[PDB]
Amino acid sequence: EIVMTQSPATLSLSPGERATLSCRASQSVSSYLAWYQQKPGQAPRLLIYDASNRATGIPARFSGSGSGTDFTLTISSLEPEDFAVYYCHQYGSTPLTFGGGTKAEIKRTVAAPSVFIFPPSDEQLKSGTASVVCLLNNFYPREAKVQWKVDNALQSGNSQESVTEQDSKDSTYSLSSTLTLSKADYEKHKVYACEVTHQGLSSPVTKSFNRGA
Amino acid sequence: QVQLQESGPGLVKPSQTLSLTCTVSGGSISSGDYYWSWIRQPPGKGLEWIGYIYYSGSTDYNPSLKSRVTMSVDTSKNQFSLKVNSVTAADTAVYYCARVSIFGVGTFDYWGQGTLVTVSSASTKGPSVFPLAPSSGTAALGCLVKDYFPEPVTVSWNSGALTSGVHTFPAVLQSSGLYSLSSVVTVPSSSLGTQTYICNVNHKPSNTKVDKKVEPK
Amino acid sequence: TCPPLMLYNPTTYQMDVNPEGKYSFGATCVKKCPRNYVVTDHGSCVRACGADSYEMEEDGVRKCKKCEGPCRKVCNGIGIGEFKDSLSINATNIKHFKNCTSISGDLHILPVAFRGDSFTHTPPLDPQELDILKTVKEITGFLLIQAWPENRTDLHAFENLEIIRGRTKQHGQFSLAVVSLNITSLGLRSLKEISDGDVIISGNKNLCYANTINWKKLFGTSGQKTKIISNRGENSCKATGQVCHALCSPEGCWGPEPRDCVSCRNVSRGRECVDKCNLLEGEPREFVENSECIQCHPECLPQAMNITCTGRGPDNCIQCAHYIDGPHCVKTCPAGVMGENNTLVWKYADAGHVCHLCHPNCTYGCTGPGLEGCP
Ligand SMILES: *[C@@H]1O[C@H](CO)[C@@H](O[C@@H]2O[C@H](CO)[C@@H](O[C@@H]3O[C@H](CO)[C@@H](O)[C@H](O)[C@@H]3O)[C@H](O)[C@H]2NC(C)=O)[C@H](O)[C@H]1NC(C)=O
Ligand SMILES: *C1O[C@H](CO)[C@@H](O[C@@H]2O[C@H](CO)[C@@H](O)[C@H](O)[C@H]2NC(C)=O)[C@H](O)[C@H]1NC(C)=O
Ligand SMILES: *[C@@H]1O[C@H](CO)[C@@H](O[C@@H]2O[C@H](CO)[C@@H](O)[C@H](O)[C@H]2NC(C)=O)[C@H](O)[C@H]1NC(C)=O
Ligand SMILES: *[C@@H]1O[C@H](CO)[C@@H](O)[C@H](O)[C@H]1NC(C)=O
Repeated sequence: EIVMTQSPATLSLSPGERATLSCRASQSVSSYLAWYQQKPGQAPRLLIYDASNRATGIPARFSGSGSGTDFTLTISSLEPEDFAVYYCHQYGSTPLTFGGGTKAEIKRTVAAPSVFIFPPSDEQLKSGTASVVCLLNNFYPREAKVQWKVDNALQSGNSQESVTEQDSKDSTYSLSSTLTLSKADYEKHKVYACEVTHQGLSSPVTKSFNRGA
Repeated sequence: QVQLQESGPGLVKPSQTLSLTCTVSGGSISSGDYYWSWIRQPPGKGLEWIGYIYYSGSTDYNPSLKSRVTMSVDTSKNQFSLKVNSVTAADTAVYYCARVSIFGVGTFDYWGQGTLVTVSSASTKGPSVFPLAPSSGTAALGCLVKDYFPEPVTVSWNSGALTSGVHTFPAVLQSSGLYSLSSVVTVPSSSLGTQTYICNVNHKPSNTKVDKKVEPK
Repeated sequence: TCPPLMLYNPTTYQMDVNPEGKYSFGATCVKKCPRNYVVTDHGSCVRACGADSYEMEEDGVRKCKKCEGPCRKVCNGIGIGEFKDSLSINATNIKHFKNCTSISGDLHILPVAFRGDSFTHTPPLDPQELDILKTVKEITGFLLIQAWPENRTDLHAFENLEIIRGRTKQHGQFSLAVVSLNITSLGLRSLKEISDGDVIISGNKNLCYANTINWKKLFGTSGQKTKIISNRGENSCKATGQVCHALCSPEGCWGPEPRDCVSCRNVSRGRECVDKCNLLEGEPREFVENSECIQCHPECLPQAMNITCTGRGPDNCIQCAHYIDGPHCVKTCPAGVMGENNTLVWKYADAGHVCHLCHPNCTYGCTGPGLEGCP
């Protein structure tokens, strides 16, 4: 093959500011090169082909640029709705190869972990187990460690959290953890408590309920 | 108008064989205006181009893929198709079928939806669609989809008309060698009563597709 | 017939060049096919130009020379002719070209082609009869090859096409196209002028060379896109060295057989690159000029010592496998050769040097300058 080496991996930038991206192709792809955009869940969207020209129509802000072995993606002034991984993609010489990526994340304000806590069920526990799930809309930024309180003390780890990607229309996140437990141990306690440790509060907020009630 | 739905097997057993089928909505596979192709993408990675096929023999496949693939083209059902044989631990990914334009852009321009396929030992699993009625000034109900394999599970609220303010968390590989994931939508606290929500859930490897109507707590 | 040109003059020594008796084919030694008529090559004076070969009017007189050769048949199609609406050529139908010089409008070897069509009563094309077809040297419209029989290795049948005129394109831009074939060198050794429209060499993939050409050099227009795409990567190509001939100029090649060169690293010989020339070592005779490598006159005598030709043309060269004659080394010394003031001279035959004149009439073979010649 004929290696595309996209750089630099990861790029957080913030609105209307210039984004600058690039493969160096291992041998000359003359101009035969196209840029792409994988937004989660979907995939790719060709954006520029040959250096150089924008398909029809990608947004004019999308720009590139380059011939020989070095080319450049220039997103001109970034939306939030520019949250994607972007891709090199040569067609000069089989085999066709793509680059590494660049994950492009957009920096927002800071938002507040608006927590919910929904208890297990009968349609859940009337089989054999059930699990109490605690939420976490619709905040910012990344790192943000949880806190769990089943009737009392500790902790730690056998109950699991799943984060979304940066939101497409405001670049918030969204997180969700799950105290799981057999229909005996989330039975043999009274009111389990949620607490989150959030920088956009003071103030590690405790929001919970008795089951139930 | 045109579009490339990827179709067929969710799971494949190792040393056995992947075959998938693409298809071809709004255009006649058989013309020299297009290479019809395949690229796959191991979950958490770059795209890898496989091979393609013109409307007369002429395939060209990726040396990388070590002679395992071949392509071909049933023109009846107006589609074309993969097989990778000898599928391994590392064959596991997402196969995109896609179209190239020669005379236009020389490049991929329409990809279909992309299909999953996990290569692996035993064995299929439909789940269970537990509802999440909430308990407390704008509310959040949900579903729990648990005991299922293979990932992809596809959830939805009120058949694609409760779109807004909905969050379907990523994959959860619970030790139960099974998979789960949590799915929620924030409504006005007011009037849980009125705009009600059955959550149109489905796991299409298994044949399950059930929508539990999240009744209030 | 009375005499064409002159008659053996003894200073030039080559039947030259004016006048004496006139010309005709009208069975009348006069001059010269007045207004009405043209004039045959063979010093006649006819009417309507000898089908093979063509008319022409140097100096306002309507001579009529040899076609060299193929003559020029312009053909048309596909759809319309001929021809008329019909996918590729097939298979039929290809027959309608035997002897096509050059063939107005486009041309498709598509693969609904050799496959055969039933739907329209049409046998697969025989790769053989695809050499119809080297008679072709020009294309008004465009080349479009999407089929091509894969135990071929170049666009051989297309080896004499010199030109892809504008003039129409596959899709509204694209004059030559070679989408995804099995071949390995384009094989377009005579095409050096694509008048207009675009080259796209998509997905060939055993396809070396064909990206050593400086394409712009063949392009007679403005924004001439040449899209060389998905092909055999040049290491793949360097690993065989489907490299251009060592013997080839920096300019390019289309196969590797030196004939496939663009212009030569050393000198050329009349269609194909060469090492160096033969001006010094016999074989066709040989002598250089403008870097082409022209042979000698048939009547020259070689040499370990000397070189054998000072240039082209009979006279000027080093020596003589049939006497000599002023400058002009003659193949066979004239004998009965008329006229000039009615004289059938009549010259021969002193050894070491040239031919000396005879004494009146002598159709008999007469020796010396003295007398004893004609009993
Ligand atoms: C192989 O070449 C033949 C010609 O060598 C093609 O067959 C032709 O098929 C055409 C379609 O344009 C026939 O046209 C038809 O004209 C008739 C009257 O002649 C009319 O009733 C219809 O409107 C129809 O369109 C045409 O007759 C026929 N040519 C002949 C005389 O053989 C054929 O397409 C070629 N096969 C391929 C696919 O290359
Ligand atoms: C194509 O050109 C050929 C020349 O190779 C023409 O064929 C004839 O030549 C042979 C002998 O050389 C004879 O059978 C004929 O007398 C020639 N025909 C002529 C000059 O009338 C041949 O006819 C041409 N083919 C087509 C399809 O016209
Ligand atoms: C299509 O072309 C490829 C290249 O010509 C053919 O594969 C080659 O055939 C030659 C014949 O002398 C072998 O010695 C080469 O080594 C082959 N290339 C390699 C390395 O695979 C193939 O024959 C063609 N298709 C057919 C059978 O017509
Ligand atoms: C090429 O294919 C055909 C077989 O029908 C024939 O022209 C020729 O003999 C073939 N063989 C080769 C590779 O020379």
